[PDB]
Amino acid sequence: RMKQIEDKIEEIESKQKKIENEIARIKKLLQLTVWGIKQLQARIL
Amino acid sequence: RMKQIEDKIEEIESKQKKIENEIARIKKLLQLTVWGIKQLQARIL
Amino acid sequence: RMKQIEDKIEEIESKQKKIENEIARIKKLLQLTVWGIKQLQARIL
Amino acid sequence: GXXXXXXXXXXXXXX
Amino acid sequence: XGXXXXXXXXXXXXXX
Amino acid sequence: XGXXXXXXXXXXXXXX
Repeated sequence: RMKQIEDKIEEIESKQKKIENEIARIKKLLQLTVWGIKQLQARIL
Repeated sequence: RMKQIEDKIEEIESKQKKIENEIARIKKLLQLTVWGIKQLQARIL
Repeated sequence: RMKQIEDKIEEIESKQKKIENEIARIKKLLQLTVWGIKQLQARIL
Repeated sequence: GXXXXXXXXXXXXXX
Repeated sequence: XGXXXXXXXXXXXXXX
Repeated sequence: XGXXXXXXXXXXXXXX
């Protein structure tokens, strides 16, 4: 029962890193879209 | 002790899946915003 | 052995809360960007 | 193309 | 419509 | 302001 748990924990930690990496990618793309909106609004105004 | 750990693990796995689904929803919506920025820029240009 | 597992669970749980807070911040910012696209489109149309 | 096929944006292709 | 920090050119993106 | 891959019509969204 303890070995099974230890394996499950490793898998949970792996999933958590994938999530953290995904969040990093989302945030970077969101930075770009915020910039595009800012640039467009400045041109229109 | 063991059963409490086993339950905690299932709970953690559940929470991770909720997070993965939330991230998927955010990415979809962020992709729609990128489409929209491109459409707006084209109109302006 | 059990304690080590419990310690790893505590680190996972903390990291999960950090992740959830970050996701909540991103969703809010994304909501602002959807609003900006809508406001710019209306000024164009 | 895209945008739900028009209609002013389809409210953001339905969210 | 309503939002955008209530105006002021966008409020720098509603404060980030 | 600064960014956008330095111009080029947006650089395809700074390359994504």
